[PDB]
Amino acid sequence: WRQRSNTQGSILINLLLKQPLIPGSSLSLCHLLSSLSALREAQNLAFTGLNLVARNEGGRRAFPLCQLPGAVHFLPLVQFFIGLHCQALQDLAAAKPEDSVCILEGFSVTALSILQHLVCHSGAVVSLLLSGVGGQHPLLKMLLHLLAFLQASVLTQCLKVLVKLAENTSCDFLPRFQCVFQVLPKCLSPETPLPSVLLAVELLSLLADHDQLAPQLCSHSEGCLLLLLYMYITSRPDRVALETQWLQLEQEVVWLLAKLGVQSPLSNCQCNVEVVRALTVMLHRQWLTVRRAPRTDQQRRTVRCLRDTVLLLHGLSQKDKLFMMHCVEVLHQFDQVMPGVSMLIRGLP
Amino acid sequence: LVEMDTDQLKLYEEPLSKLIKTLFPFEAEAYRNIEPVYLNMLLEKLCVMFEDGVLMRLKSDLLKAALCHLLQYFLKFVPAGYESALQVRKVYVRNICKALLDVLGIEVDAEYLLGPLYAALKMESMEIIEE
Repeated sequence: WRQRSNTQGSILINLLLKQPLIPGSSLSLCHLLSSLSALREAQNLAFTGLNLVARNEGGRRAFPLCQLPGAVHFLPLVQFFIGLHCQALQDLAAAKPEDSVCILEGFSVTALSILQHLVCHSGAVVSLLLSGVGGQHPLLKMLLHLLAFLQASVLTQCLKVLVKLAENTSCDFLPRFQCVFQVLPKCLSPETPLPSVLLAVELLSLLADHDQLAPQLCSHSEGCLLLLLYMYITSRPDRVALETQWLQLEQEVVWLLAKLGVQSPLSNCQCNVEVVRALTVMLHRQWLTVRRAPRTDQQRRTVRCLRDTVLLLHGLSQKDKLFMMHCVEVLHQFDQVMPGVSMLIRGLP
Repeated sequence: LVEMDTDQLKLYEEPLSKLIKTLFPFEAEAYRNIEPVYLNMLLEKLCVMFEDGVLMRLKSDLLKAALCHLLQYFLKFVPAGYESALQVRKVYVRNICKALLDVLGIEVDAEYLLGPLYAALKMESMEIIEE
């Protein structure tokens, strides 16, 4: 930590300085960065805070994270910038030009996402979010309302920011954060982008660590939030996702399933019905791998994912005494899956 | 340096520190006395000293009083400035107020702290003038 931590804070400031660190933006900070006069004063304070962040640096801590008061001050200034983005979202909420204001809000959201990366970089900025209005930060709560309301990519960035925040957040703090996702899962749609859904799946893995999300369960089927999300995963339309990116979203779901499998706690559940459909989707991916019959890094990743999928399928058979009842729905896939399993055994080396 | 100097700081005494306090930002204040480049950071090193609030740590009370007088002078020197934050100043003032309370708990005389208290009245009086 110490000077190296300060350098890491400076590197986050350097990323904010870089135009733009956020994807799809020509410039970050500066003209993109900039009452409006109070916001300008906050931006000057954030620059001072960035200079301060350069000058100065358990499970919730995770990897030790440098904390800068200036970064927290920059985060408050970022919250004012976020508030202007939130105000455009609030104006949209009031509504029953504006898109340009939304684009300005989106640039602010991109800055907030860069700030979120900086918040991942700096503990103090994360701590200010952790304290919240009194909990969720008031700007963050407005951002959560904005996330419910490009904009989908910004929402995905917010979900990624929430997942980064959740790793920073204490599990009890994460539980207080948890159930925001259940409203978010309702916001999440097959129509909504798969890359955004993959970010949501990463958020779901952070949620799985949170106790309140852990209290939420696959059981209760469609009424249960987890089962409904699994059912969307089971459909796996992945229209936005292409090639490896579609596989990566499936791999992220497999990692989330693995995290559920690691947890001691983890039809009647839509997700259990979804898991047989998901296994069939994995079997279709396995059949493509069987058709491929790992020199490509993505192919090597797919082979590892297929090995993970096979372990998940073995876990699913262990999970359900009626493996066959799940199998009967997927039985045409299951005969292919058994051929795929032999191919996977051939693949294993 | 003041924590590091210890007995050597006592050998330097309040006056070597006072000479430095006289040399920089003393009485005249204004934009010229404080570098725009030092900005908050020159205040921040004082603010870090205020956050430590180590009147007890200093070997000589008079040297600590001179440092407290310099902090009171710094508050008089402080005027709202670009690259200077009133909220950051308030946090430094809050650290100074906690140090002042510790000085109040064991102070033979208010001394520099009484001057700091007058500085505390300033701005708080402006808040009274508004809020």
